[PDB]
Amino acid sequence: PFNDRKAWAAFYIYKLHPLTYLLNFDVEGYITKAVDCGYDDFAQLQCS
Amino acid sequence: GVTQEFIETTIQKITVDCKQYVCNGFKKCEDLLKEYGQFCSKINQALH
Repeated sequence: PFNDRKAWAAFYIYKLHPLTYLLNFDVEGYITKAVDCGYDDFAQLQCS
Repeated sequence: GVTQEFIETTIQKITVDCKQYVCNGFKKCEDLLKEYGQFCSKINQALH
């Protein structure tokens, strides 16, 4: 109602592709950063 | 008298694309090769 009207957020949908990824695992076991191998030449250097 | 001596200073520097050399860009071969660890990265680092 107009008494307690609110503005809600928005969600984004990203398609999943079959890709090679270079995953970095934290000391706690969580992936803190990743590299999209085919995205960039520097990314290809990191993945190779 | 002239004594002739050859002292080599270089070898030909070769970098091998390990993934292409082993698997020729085949997805099944790459999946079967991933079971050997990080062999391609080790080869690349050693040659570099």
